[PDB]
Amino acid sequence: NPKAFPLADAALTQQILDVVQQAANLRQLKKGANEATKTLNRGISEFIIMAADCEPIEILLHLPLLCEDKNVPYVFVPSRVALGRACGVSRPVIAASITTNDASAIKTQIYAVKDKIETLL
Amino acid sequence: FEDRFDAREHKDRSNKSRMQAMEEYIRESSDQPDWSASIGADIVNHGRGGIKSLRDTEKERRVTSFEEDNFTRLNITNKAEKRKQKQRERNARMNVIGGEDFGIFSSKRKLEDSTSRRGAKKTRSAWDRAQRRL
Amino acid sequence: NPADKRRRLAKQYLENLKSEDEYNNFDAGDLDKDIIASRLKEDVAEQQGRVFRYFGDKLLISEAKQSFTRVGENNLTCISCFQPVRLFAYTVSKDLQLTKYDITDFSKRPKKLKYAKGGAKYIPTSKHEYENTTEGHYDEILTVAASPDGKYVVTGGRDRKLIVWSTESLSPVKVIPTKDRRGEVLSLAFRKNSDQLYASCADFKIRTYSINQFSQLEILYGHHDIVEDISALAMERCVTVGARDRTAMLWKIPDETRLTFRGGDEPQKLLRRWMKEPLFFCEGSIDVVSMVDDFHFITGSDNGNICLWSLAKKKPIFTERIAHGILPEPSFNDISGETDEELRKRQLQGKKLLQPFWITSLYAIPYSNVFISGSWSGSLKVWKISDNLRSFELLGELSGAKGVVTKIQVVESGKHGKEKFRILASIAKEHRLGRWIANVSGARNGIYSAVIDQ
Amino acid sequence: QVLIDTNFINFSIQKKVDIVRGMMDCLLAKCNPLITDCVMAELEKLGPKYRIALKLARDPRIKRLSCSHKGTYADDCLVHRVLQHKCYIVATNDAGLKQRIRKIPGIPLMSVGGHAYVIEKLPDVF
Amino acid sequence: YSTPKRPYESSRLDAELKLAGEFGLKNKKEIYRISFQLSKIRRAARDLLTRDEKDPKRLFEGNALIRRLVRVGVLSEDKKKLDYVLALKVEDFLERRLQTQVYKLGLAKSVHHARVLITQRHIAVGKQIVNIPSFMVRLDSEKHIDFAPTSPFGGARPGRVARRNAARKAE
Amino acid sequence: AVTIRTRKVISNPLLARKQFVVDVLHPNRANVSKDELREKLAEVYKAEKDAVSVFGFRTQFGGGKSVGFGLVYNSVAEAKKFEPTYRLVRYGLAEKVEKASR
Amino acid sequence: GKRAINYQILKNKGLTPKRNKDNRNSRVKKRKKYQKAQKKLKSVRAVYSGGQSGVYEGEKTGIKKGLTRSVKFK
RNA sequence: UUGCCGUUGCUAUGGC
Ligand SMILES: [Zn+2]
Repeated sequence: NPKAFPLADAALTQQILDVVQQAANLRQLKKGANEATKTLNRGISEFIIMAADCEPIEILLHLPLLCEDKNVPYVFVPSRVALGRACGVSRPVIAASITTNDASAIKTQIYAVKDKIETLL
Repeated sequence: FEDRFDAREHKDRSNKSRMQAMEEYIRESSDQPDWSASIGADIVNHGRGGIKSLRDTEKERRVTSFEEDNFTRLNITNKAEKRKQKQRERNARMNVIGGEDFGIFSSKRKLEDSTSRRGAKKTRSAWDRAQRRL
Repeated sequence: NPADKRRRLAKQYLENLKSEDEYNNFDAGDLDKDIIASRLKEDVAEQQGRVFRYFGDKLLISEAKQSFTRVGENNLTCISCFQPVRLFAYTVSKDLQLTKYDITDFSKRPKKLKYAKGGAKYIPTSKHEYENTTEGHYDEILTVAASPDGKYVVTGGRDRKLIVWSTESLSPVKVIPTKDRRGEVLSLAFRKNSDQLYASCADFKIRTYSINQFSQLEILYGHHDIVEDISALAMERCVTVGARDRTAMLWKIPDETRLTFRGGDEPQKLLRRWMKEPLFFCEGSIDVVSMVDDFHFITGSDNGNICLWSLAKKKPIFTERIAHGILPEPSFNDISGETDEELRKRQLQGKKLLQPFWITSLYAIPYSNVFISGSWSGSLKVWKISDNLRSFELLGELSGAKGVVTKIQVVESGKHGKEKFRILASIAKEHRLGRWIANVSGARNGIYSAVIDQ
Repeated sequence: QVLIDTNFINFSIQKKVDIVRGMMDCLLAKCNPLITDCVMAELEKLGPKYRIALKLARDPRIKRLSCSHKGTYADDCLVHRVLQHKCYIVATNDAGLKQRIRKIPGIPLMSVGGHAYVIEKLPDVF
Repeated sequence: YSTPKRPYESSRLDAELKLAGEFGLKNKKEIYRISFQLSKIRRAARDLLTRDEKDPKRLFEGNALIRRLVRVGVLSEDKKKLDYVLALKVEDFLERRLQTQVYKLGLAKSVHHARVLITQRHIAVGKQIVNIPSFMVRLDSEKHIDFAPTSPFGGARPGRVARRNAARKAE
Repeated sequence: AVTIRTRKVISNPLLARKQFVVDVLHPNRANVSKDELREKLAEVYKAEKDAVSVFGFRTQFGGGKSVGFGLVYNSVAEAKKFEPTYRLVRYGLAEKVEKASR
Repeated sequence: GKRAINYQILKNKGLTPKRNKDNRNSRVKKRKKYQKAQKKLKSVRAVYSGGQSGVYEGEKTGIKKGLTRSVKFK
């Protein structure tokens, strides 16, 4: 067991990154570590994606404890660069969060990814 | 007795057996692409009609090919249009949901009777089926 | 066996549809249409041109004259060139400057001629999407394209404009906005020997223009992510690739129809294929194209794939999995923050977070036997496609280009059996769309020219 | 998921309707039929005249619940476990049980009528 | 379309109340039309289940039905089984119409703002301006629903109210 | 600014003619503007403006494109010979009215 | 000199009751009887409104220590 | 050979 433990393999990683890109287009993604912990303590979050290769790792390992407290799925993508590119911004991000919405046109996709990463976790 | 020239037996029919489930499976397992339109270009009356079905866009492509090929507009011929356009658009808004026709699932027509279960290669001998395999 | 029964019943079905080689084999409608074919005109643009320049193994590779002319522009982004039937080149940067070069002095480095630098002065005084008719670029010029006849260069970027500049003076003759808020252009390609431009805009849109008439022909829709690259030849076909939908489409632009080609490599079946006796996996995002001829093209992916596709097969014909290597893993003094090397090594998880270089530039020489791939591995790769057109293979490398390769294209010289080319490649230290790129390992913002011979 | 009782089974066999296939072409959905232990106790107590009904209720396609109470009053058990949870269709032909079930709200009621099953308080049947 | 069996029971009235209010429908005929053709769809899929495995009808019409249901978009890509066609229902069908989709994509503030945008022609999927609200967008036309370029909520010239107010304030 | 595209250009020596299909492109314009289209056609081809002609115009839904049928002649006299009289009334010079009785 | 007809002879809506502006549109009526219905639903059930908005202020309406609104079994 | 700056060559490199 490493610190960044529940890492996803390549198929789950690309499923995660595709729904991250679609939520970023639909304004349902809060990107960055402290925005992610803000939306996590506010409770509007469906799952959090941490990238398992940033330059420290505890910098985002603070978030699994918060997700565990509030029972939110969390998953580790192995590329901060690809995560930022999926988020649609011109920088690497290390953590992102899918906020809850019921007037959301990708709710089935988000729920399927939640089920996959929760059976992983 | 004697022969008699039969265009109904050397005419290309190919439509008694053209079933949409078999054709859809062939389009799935075709391994060559399918010439689909740029996505807005195939809806018809700002959405007052359907999208258009695959048979309707095939027929439209045939009509525009014949159109450009011999320089003639087709017409508003009354008997054929009062049959075909009105009956076609009413069964289109009946059975075509979102560019896909679901009319076939509501229709009794046996697949394997006409379109499968070969009649010429019926292999009514043990030896003929043995040679057809090997 | 249900799929066996499906294949069997489909075979019987096709046999029955045939039911409903002799000495005489002539068909009346086919020969009548062939009489009309003998009657018609314009066997010029619509050549279904196959690969007629078979010269991959012929020319030299290993001793190219490689000059990396460094320029003082932050993050060069595109390269456009020109040959008539003196040669000029064009570069453009993230510093909002277009720069004209002369390149025809073949044995030496290119020569700067003229700047054209937009800036904050060109921000429109409206913030209104159809009075975007200013005369310069105020944000992030992403692509240039020279005319095949050479009257104009046409460029555009994230300011959702197409500015067409004259060649002889680098002056903006005409401005055409893309009339909506997300309408950033990402790739431009003229169809060859023409005046028709194909721009690929991030609205999932492809705009087409006639430049010498200052008119837009046709807008054509249908990708699912941003159309990251475009490619065209002398035919009125076009080939675009959207980024994350992992499909490449090719467009009959007069018919406004397309052929889609999805990817579809899975590490489950691929690791089973290796398990019959290994760090290779699925696909991120198809990124770059170049139409090699009018029946084949090649795609550069996000997991370092280079794939070769035909016009008659949905799934790709040939793959090449790792094309520029896998990236150097982040150091133990920059992963963890513990004290001991054992825990800082445990924070690498072995091989699980090694990511491959992604091919960010691909150029097929038109109708030829050889294409060039580039990323930030430092070394361009040159590949030739086999003469049966079902595979390609690495010839050699061009290792004098430190940085990301934001653009590759070649410039021809020499006659039908003796040839020499200069491969231009725009080199930056940052990807041409966003930043995202750490470990800038000795990169410089320059133009890597190579002179290859024979 | 549909809770069966004894007169629904008797009327099914008297009208020659299969249980799971009658349920499927009534609702046009996939059904899970449930025999509570009190309905099974009632069918067993019906005697050796109803052997056909008992060994058609003994069917692996018909799943079965485990009621935890004294006595075998299936109407009380069905009413209690349906007004507790509201995730059940009640298939019945008793007039009294039909009136109880259609007086408690949100509970669809299925019944043998004619030569196939009918459903009433389920508002999405077509 | 066709009317239901018992059209006036209170569960059906509260059902239609929730459906018309949650999807901005004008009357009962929207629900009844889309439910009539859904009834045909899953009445067919019931017969495709009542025949057996390796039946030609079941194999070919089953994968045909689930593939064109996936391409309409009411069925996701991974559930390629034929019992999910039975689990399908009416709001899975009228979440696919253009009014619902315009509101979910966020070009409008409610389903009623979406209905008036569609009927005032500010919405175009792909190339063509769609102008009826019950359109049943597909899984490929899901991402090209945007504002029409002929409309002031796109980038076009502003309408008559805005330009008349600008002219009168210029006077 | 209108835009012009010729396709499938064949030659008819029996009718001394060159014929083709005409994709006419008018983004944010109404329609083909047929006399201006004959001008644009007569200048993209050679001069013969009273020998170029178009007849079959169909605009697709939402505007922009329209497909017409273009036929261009050499020799305006033989164009007057070969074209029909109603199209000559529409475009060129001929005008003979029918006798209105019964 | 043209004695034009007027609206009550033209449209002939003889002696109607006062009717509703919300009844003049079939869509707005169901918009406003669904808003009424989902305001009545807050009375019968307790509706999940979306969780804790800001700081937890308190119950804002009272706490009953005698009432138990839970479904007992059998 | 450039935005600066260093080695420079009497041309190539490397730090922002
Ligand atoms: Zn019981």
